Amino acid sequence: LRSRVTDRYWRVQEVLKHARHFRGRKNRCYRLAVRAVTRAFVKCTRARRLKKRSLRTLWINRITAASQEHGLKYPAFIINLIKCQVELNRKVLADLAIYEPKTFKSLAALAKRRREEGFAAALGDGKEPDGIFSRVVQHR
Amino acid sequence: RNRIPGRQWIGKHRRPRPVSAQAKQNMIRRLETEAENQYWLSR
Amino acid sequence: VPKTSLGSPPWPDIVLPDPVEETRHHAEVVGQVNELIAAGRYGRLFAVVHFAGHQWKVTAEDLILIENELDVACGERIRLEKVLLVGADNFTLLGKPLLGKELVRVEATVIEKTESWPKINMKFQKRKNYQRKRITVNPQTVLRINSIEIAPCLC
Amino acid sequence: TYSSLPDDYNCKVELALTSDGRTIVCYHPSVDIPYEHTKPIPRPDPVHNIEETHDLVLKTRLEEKGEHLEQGPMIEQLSKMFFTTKHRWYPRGQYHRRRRKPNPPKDR
Amino acid sequence: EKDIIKMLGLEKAHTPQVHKNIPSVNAKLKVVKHLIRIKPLKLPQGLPTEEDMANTCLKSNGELVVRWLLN
Amino acid sequence: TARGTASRFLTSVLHNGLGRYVQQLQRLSFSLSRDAPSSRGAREFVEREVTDFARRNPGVVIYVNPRPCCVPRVVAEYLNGAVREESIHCKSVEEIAALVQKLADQSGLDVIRIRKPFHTDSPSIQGQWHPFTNKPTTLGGLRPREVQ
Amino acid sequence: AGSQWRLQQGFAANPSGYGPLTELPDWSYADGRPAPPMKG
Amino acid sequence: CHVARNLAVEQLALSAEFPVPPPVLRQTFFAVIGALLQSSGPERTALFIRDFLITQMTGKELFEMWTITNPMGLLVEELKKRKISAPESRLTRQSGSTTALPVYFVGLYCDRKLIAEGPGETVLVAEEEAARVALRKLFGFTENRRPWDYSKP
Amino acid sequence: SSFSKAPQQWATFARVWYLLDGKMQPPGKLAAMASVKLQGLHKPVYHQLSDCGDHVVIM
Ligand SMILES: [Mg+2]
Ligand SMILES: [Mg+2]
Ligand SMILES: [Mg+2]
Ligand SMILES: [Mg+2]
Repeated sequence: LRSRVTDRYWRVQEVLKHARHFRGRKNRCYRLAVRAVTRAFVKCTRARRLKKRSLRTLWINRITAASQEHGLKYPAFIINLIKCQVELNRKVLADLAIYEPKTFKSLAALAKRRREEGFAAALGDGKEPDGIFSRVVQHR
Repeated sequence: RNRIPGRQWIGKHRRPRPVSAQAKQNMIRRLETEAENQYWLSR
Repeated sequence: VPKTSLGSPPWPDIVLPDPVEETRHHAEVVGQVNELIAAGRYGRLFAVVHFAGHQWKVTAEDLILIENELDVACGERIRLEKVLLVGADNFTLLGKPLLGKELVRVEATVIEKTESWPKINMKFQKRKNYQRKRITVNPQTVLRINSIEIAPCLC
Repeated sequence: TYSSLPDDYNCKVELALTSDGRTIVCYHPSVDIPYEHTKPIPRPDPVHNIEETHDLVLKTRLEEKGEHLEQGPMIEQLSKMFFTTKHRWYPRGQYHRRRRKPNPPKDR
Repeated sequence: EKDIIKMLGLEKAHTPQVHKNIPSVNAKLKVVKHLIRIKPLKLPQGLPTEEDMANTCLKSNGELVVRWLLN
Repeated sequence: TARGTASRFLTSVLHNGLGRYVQQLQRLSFSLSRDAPSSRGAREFVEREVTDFARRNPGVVIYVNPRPCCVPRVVAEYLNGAVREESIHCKSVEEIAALVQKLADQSGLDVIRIRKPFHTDSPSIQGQWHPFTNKPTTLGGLRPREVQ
Repeated sequence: AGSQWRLQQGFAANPSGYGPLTELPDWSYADGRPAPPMKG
Repeated sequence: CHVARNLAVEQLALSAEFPVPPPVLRQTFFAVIGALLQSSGPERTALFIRDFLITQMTGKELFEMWTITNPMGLLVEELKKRKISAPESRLTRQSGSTTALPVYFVGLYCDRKLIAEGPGETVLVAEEEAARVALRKLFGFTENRRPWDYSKP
Repeated sequence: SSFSKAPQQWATFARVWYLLDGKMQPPGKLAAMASVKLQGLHKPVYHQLSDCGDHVVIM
């Protein structure tokens, strides 16, 4: 019983269909395409992991730009927005920076007011004075 | 021009990399945590 | 009084208003925004809402794609409860950390309950004869945000 | 009157905290550019190719302007004009011209 | 140290575990005290009864609230 | 691979769900066999759950064709004109039901990489950022080193 | 970031810890009937 | 034709030359509309119209479908109607004037009060855009306007 | 806000010319802001693939 492979055409096409957009003999020759496609998939996974970091870095850079446009630094902006219990991630903050300049300016003003309140509190060292925006609201 | 003989962090002559204030602060924080741990493990 | 380079801090002195006057001004501003909301002088509203682990900035007649399946049928309406932020051309309400359900209401209809494109996940190790190829198909949902209403109940 | 940020650039922020304390409101009316902060529109209209003898030739004297340079000087002029480098204006080969998407997707 | 951390139920990181204050477990906690953070379990509202088991939570400061998110 | 395959943006057919929701599945054609062992699941589905599905979804025309075939198939035709052919070869009745429900919930668009998980028409409420939105105007509109 | 401030105030170091942003149901039907509970 | 081809009216329309040219498709769609009007009520037919034709205006602009030619003329006519004297064009902001790609902002002031502002590559284009923005603000067809009401009255 | 598509795009991606006095100023502290404005890291619409870059004139 001599058994030979008859679907080698499709076995080769299933790999060559992922290399048609390559350059050189990697898009034609099978021996060179199996290696180029495996590296393509490994890079696809590594970049699926790295895309989140790249987009977070882009959002952070855009937030730094939109904050320095208001004369405020990014760490101060972020920490003083957190201290007001405003839980908006960097993606939403960048969306606001791009498409909502008034909302972002109000957020930056709130952050600056909270920073000034914290500075005044740390300078006075008085427990009875409490800022208006420095009040902490518990869960209801 | 300034070569490091042999490997970078193996031989008798290594890279003179110094300790930074960040690492000092991290070690001090870990030490504080461990001191609180050994206090809570006392009684 | 001597004036040197380090005799004074290198930042402008900040003066915060009186707490009583600040509370009065806050009451005035809240009343003004409440009158605006009651009169309905806001044109279009956007809302940052928390849903399915993510935060979405959505407006009326919007489309969003959630990467997981929901326990609803197509064409059904849904009230999104976690609204973090509402905004218009003239005013803006921020939650601490969320808004009130009686204050804002965001509604969205489920359009399409489909599957994502095949995502390839390959692991490979040099000269260890280790390759592993998997294909992921993620179930996804499409939501059309229809309306974002706001009530003048704002103290 | 008090404000964290100056109200001169496009909006007047007024922050407030609700009496309940669980909500922050911010009224930001837009800011219009005052008339004293603008300048009139400059109008430049001059026809020096007009002749008192033949207006039909005067009209062509302003339309017969032509100039042709080589690839090198043309690319240098384009680079000086658009404040870029010379390498962008050089053509590309068939391999790159054939692999451009004919119908790219469009949003909005 | 690996075996002590495994028998202490601390395989997963950043997840709190409740243990006794007896010398038997204090010995192992002293052995691996450089890998763990130890706090006292505070009970501001008492021990959770059988009708409050499903409505409890452990706050970040180390207290175990008995009535968590009522209604 | 995103660079190897095509792509598209998150869109809806005819602004679906905006005014009213319209089921995009137009017709569903099952082609099966009456004696082939591979069409057993399709036969049991046609016996049991095809009438309940037809009653739950009255907007889709269901055709059933018993014919001498070796591979049972289901062809979904959508309102945009898209044709999706799936194979129900050697599948349980529950798998047939799940596949048909997925085909009914789907919108008929191409299953490719969606660029953005969102789609906003005119997201520039209250304005859009330009380099002049946060800069103060000077008295007379004068340049930095311009003398009037 | 800001985890130390949250720890001082009593909330979780991560906003995804037992806060109302994650404990409450994120959606419900338009008629008001409750939604099925979340697996998490 | 887009709405009909997506609602599968072309597949049900009985007509030769299967492409069903735009006139025949319009005839068939509006015949279906008339059949719905004769069967159900005018309120339900109006709801159908609002759900299948007004939705096609989503994301679209006013002038994209109006296609006027003299925005400044139309604006001064509307202002004469509203009892306003005339808008004055003032160059508000500009970045570059000798470069190849300048940008200008032109504002329209009625009684020294800004009513609208528009950007452009040239001063004339900026003035035309400012006129279009003022026209949109006067007519109420703005971007931040109230979205269409899709409900059941 | 209610601009047309092309003028809105132009206004968003327009180039800006900044001036910078360098008299009695450190070259590195000048170059920091110069490079920021050159790359376009001062725009919330910034992206590495976009051509967002402003002109800087240092005197
Ligand atoms: Mg992950
Ligand atoms: Mg060496
Ligand atoms: Mg060495
Ligand atoms: Mg999990």
